[PDB]
Amino acid sequence: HMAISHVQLFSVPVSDQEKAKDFYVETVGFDLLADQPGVHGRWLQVAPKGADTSLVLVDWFPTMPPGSLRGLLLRTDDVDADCARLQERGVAVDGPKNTPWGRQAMFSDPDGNVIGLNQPS
Amino acid sequence: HMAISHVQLFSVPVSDQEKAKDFYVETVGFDLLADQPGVHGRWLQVAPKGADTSLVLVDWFPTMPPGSLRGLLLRTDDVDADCARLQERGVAVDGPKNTPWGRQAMFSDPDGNVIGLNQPS
Repeated sequence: HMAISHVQLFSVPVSDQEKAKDFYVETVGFDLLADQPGVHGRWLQVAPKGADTSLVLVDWFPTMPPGSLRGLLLRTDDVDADCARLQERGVAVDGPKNTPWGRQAMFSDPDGNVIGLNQPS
Repeated sequence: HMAISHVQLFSVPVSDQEKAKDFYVETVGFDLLADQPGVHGRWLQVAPKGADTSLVLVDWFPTMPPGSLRGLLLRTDDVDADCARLQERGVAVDGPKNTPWGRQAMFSDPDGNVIGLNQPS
């Protein structure tokens, strides 16, 4: 067996990092973990409070154009209340809709990366 | 206050999903969580055993070409031993080397998605 425990972090491709920061922190409600110089650009790291795996809002990977990410699903304890909050904050939400694997909704960040919410049954 | 607890999963763009399955499960040592029909194709989901955030090995997002992912970092409790294991298993590993964010190494999957390992100080 390998000694890998979990995904530490993964990257979300953005253009304007200030607008992305404000979106993930203020609109989606993540904590800001880091905002500091990095090797390839400004290192801007956000995550839900208490979560093991965080997100880095990057602009330096040519193979990941801004807004190109799909298939990111966030677990929530209250999808209905979260979608109403997002709507109040000016976010267009698709759903929620019931599925076989939980009640789910979708929305986009400022660059067009698509984020899902899932509350399991 | 948003009710989001954590990232449930995120997506890694691959071409040959059977080859990707074998790489992530056999070579990298992830657990196979699910392998079943999904809404958009074969749903193939893997994770480090016991981890909250999992990976889906997808082929259905045009904006995520196979092998395009970068900036994915796995936390490990023994980066040196994991690098030696990957080398034994026929994988090229760059590192491990000490860094300011921890002792890190990099390797790629069959499509060229770039995966990091990090053992924090």
